[PDB]
Amino acid sequence: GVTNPLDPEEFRRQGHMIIDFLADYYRDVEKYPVRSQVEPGYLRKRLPETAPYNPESIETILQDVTTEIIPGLTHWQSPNYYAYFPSSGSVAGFLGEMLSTGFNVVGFNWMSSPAATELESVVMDWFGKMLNLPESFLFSGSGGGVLQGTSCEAILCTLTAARDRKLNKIGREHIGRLVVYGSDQTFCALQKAAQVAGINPKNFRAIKTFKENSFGLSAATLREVILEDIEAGLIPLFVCPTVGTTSSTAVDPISPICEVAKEYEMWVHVDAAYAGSACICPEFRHFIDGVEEADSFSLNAHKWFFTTLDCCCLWVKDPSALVKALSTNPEYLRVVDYKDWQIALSRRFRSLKLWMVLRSYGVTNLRNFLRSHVKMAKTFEGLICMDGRFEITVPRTFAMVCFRLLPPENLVLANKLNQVYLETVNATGSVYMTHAVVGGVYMIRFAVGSTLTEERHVIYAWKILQEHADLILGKFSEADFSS
Amino acid sequence: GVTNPLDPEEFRRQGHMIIDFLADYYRDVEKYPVRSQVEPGYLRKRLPETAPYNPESIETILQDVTTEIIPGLTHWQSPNYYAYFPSSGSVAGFLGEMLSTGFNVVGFNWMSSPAATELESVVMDWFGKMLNLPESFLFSGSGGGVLQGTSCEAILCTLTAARDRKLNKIGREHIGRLVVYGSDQTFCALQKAAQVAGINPKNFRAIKTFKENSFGLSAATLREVILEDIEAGLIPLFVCPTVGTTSSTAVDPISPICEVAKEYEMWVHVDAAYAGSACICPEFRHFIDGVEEADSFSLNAHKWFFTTLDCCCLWVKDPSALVKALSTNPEYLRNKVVDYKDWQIALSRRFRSLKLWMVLRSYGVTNLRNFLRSHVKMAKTFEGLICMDGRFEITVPRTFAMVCFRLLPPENLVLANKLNQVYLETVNATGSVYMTHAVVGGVYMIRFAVGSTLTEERHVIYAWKILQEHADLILGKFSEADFSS
Ligand SMILES: N[C@@H](Cc1ccc(O)cc1)C(=O)O
Ligand SMILES: N[C@@H](Cc1ccc(O)cc1)C(=O)O
Repeated sequence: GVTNPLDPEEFRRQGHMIIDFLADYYRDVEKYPVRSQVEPGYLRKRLPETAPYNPESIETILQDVTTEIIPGLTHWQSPNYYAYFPSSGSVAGFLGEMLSTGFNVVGFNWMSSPAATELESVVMDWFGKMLNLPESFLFSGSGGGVLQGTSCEAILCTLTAARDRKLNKIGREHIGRLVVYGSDQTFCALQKAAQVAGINPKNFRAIKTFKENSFGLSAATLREVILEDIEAGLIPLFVCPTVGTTSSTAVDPISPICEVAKEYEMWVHVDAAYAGSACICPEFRHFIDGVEEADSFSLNAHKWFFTTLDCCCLWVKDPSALVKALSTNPEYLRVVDYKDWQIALSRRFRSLKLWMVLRSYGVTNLRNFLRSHVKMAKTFEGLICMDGRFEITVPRTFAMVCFRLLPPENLVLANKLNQVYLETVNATGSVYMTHAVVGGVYMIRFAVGSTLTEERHVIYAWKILQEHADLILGKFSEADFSS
Repeated sequence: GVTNPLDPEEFRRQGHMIIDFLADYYRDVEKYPVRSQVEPGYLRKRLPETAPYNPESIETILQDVTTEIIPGLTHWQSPNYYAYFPSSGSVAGFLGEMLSTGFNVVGFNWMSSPAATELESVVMDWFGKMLNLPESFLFSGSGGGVLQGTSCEAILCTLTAARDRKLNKIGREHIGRLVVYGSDQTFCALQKAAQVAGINPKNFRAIKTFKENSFGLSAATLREVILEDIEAGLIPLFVCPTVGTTSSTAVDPISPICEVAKEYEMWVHVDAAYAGSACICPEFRHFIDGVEEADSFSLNAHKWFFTTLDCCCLWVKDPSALVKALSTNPEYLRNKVVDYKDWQIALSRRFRSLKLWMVLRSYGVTNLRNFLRSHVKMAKTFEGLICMDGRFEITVPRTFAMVCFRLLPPENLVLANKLNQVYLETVNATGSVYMTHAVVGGVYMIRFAVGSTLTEERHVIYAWKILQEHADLILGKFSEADFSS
């Protein structure tokens, strides 16, 4: 008669069906154009206007996924995807999320699924020790780690925790004087968190950075601005040094910034969404030096640690600060109750993802995985240096190379050249790279990170970059880009 | 040599294993005690203290999943789970997340994956029309819909959009005078969202409700509280009526509340996290009557619509209000292709539209309506069995497939409350079933929320038998002195 929507046998049948469908995808992903080539509004035309009144077969659905959905995909998993930052996936991360989705438990509290809580605390100490974080950030010591969806939610949590920590001492009425600090290379995650958290929009600070420091935030520039804010009657609150900025993978010196922050009793959050995972390797651990003097530390494991979207790792020194701000139980009362550490009350069993990756691949292989990406970028950097028509614009730090083609006001012309050049490369569908404008210079970002990417794909990307370079420069006229 | 972590053939081999592992789980889930019986800290002792340097096999991990993880699970998907609101799943929903996790794209913007954005706008118009929402909430009309993770996240965005809308008019310095209104039955999503958004803690209102109104918020009482706040120099900002409260599944009258809210220029968010999905059935659509006069509306499709955790559906009349508060573009560019990150907190958006799309297609509106009807029928049957047993009592009117009841003794309330506390915990400890409680109007009452996808009528009858047998046991040896402490 009526089949249960969760029938075990029908679950097994369609389950194996989609597994093969996805294994075929990973096998054939190279045939698709990396950047989707559909036009805006294509999918509403091809789909009905209302939901069907009668059921449709999974076979019919999967066919529409092939003909209607896949064309509208920009293949983050394609081995020739070098845009933005890596959507790092793996087999282990996938299985952990399907076991999480199969169990389908709600981690509202410890009793709703004790394993959904304790396993998270264990793997966060695993991951933290691999990062060689101090004991002040671990359950082993006096700290604590929590898994969240994205970095912006994590930063929003530490921000409100820092906000409540100060306002509870000086009075809630001073919220309009709290100042959030960052560099002009910081992304929305900080400004967006400040907006949601009630910080006054005129009190967000994007401190200028200079080419002389590879656009890392200078603590000296930070102290000047803070003194300007204190003279204006403002209250310094929150500074977010970034290790591996989005634009050029810039690195803010954490230790000098913490020294400035403690003098003014400021919360320090280290934003390592992308590059943080590389600190598992001892030769990269120096990038988060000074994190021992910060209040929180966050990285997106889905950016460069194979878990698949999404899995943000937040380590804090004082979990009570989060609970004091995010819990809804009365203030006086304010086992681990993770729902008081983040925004989400209906937490997902996210620890299985990170638990599978750490066990399936182990520390030794995980270090070399990250090292292989950096080495492929270091090879791409070596190919650029050998072609006199190109230029490395900033120092490579983590597996991403920023470069630009050079022309044979001059900066304005060069920016237009690289914009047109890059767009013709992306329009082929063979590879995909995004750009950035740092210090007024238009530059191309090559972020090696996709799990399927091998050295042949990076060399293949270099050949296309050269062939289009031969194309635009061979017929170059500065009047074609002087508009 | 080392194999690529995303090798297609290894993905195929291990993927089929997990599917068989989960199918076996759904087949045998009844054998586990519903509420986990492990002690706190059991898992830190059974697992190593560091990560392994060398890889471990999927066969080794899966066995550890069986012996270490599953024992520490409270089986929301067990057919004998009637505790908190349902964790509604299905095959179609599971396959949606699997495809979403498989593709593993990031919906940062339209370009990052056009299908990840456009499919969301289409299915939200699908679900909205199923709910008979006015076109002001649809992309066909004036409004739009967005997919988020949880309702508290959706309520936070809706609240900040209401906050910025007001403060942009009168000034940012008045954030300390904005008041957020709810009932004593509203959930902490409203309170938690107020705290994060910068609302002063002393400006959160939990308006008292009464048994005379089944604990639904009275618009007359709301207006009284507003006048006191206005007379005290405060700004009313945001009222959040709830259809299907968490404790007694109470319902607030939307139409008279928006009438009060329109008088004082207040944002109205209709919170229907659990009961919202039931309104695709015409006989239940009356519960969200008056939503035409609210600003936003939210339900949890993972609570009662077979998507899987997580999937929150938020419709708004004015999406630009969300963009103005959540976008990071300068304020003069927000003041003018969908960009869904500007509708929520998360920038790195997940391909959540697949879940909802797979559920709507795989089952259809007709079968989806009947699915919810079967849960309500089973609950109403559970209600009938209780009325036929003179020892039990229905504490509040049942509205959406959840029944509230209590065991009666042969103040009396303190005794009856202690009886049901002992009665309930003795039943839950058996592991045969799991039901949570709530203290509404000073009365301790047991909650029977029928919602687990695998729950059939035989499980409901089985839970009634367990309740009757324990009722015979507790009352058979009853003494006032055993509960008067
Ligand atoms: N938000 C990132 C893009 C990104 C987000 C999430 C990812 O998993 C990967 C890449 C950026 O602007 O660069
Ligand atoms: N917040 C719910 C718990 C819950 C959350 C999500 C669900 O899908 C189900 C139940 C409660 O306290 O009752």
